[PDB]
Order: sequence, then C-alpha cells, then structure tokens
Amino acid sequence: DSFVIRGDEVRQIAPGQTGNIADYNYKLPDDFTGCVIAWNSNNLDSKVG
Amino acid sequence: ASVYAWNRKRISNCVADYSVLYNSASFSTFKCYGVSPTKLNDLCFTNVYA
Amino acid sequence: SALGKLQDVVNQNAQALNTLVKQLSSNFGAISSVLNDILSRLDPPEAEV
Repeated sequence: DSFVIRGDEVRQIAPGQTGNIADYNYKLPDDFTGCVIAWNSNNLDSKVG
Repeated sequence: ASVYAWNRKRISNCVADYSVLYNSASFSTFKCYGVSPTKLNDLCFTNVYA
Repeated sequence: SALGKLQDVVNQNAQALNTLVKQLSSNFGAISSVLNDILSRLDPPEAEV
C-alpha cells in the first residue's frame, strides 16, 4: 500500500495510533502483521514553486 | 514559565471540548498515557493542572 | 457452641463467597478494578493489556 506523506507523520503508521492522516486518510488494523517502509524523497517530490 | 519554576494552572468549572485540540495539526507530538484521546470528550474530571 | 460443625461449614462457605466477591475490587496491577472505566478511558491496544 503506497502513499506519500510528511516526514513527521510516519510515526502514525502503526496499529492503534491517533493522528490526522491516521483517522481520516489511512488506518491500520490492531492485529496488523507485516512491515512498513519509509525513506526520504524530497529530491523528487518537491518543487521550488 | 521556566521548567525549574513551571506554572501550575488549575482548570475547573468549565466544559472542555478536546476536539479543537485533536483537530489542531500545529502540535508536533500528541500523546496520552492513561486515557484515550478520542474518549476525552466523554469523561468527567477535576484536579486538572496544566 | 453445640452446633459448631454446621456453623463452621456455613461460615467457611459464606466467607469464601465473600472473599471471591471482594476480589473483584482489586485491579491486579491495572489502572482500575472496574472494567467499564478501562473501556471508557483507553484505546483498544492498551485496553486489551
């Protein structure tokens, strides 16, 4: 499941977490089994304007 | 105030809607220990010190 | 004290029942001994604990 969020909001990607994107955009089950991936992508997903 | 002389502000005789705190995105960290953040609007307290 | 054996049976049974009932007021290391408070206070990942 791929998506792009802010740098500080990656801590919300966990079972039973509170947050803004956690409760309105993407919510994980409490019995979630697996792994999560994160890496900085500022060089590609950002512009001067 | 300074951390060595931290101010203690009592909160009493008021109705508190914690939604305006929860819906605020300016907070870098939002963490509760003994209570659920989304259940705060359903509980009655006193002895509230900020 | 002539009827001490029957009274002892009654007292032991009632006392065991009372101790069993009183054990519901111990939190056993949890925040509270009332399940309703735990349900109405915490998120499910910590409520399960």
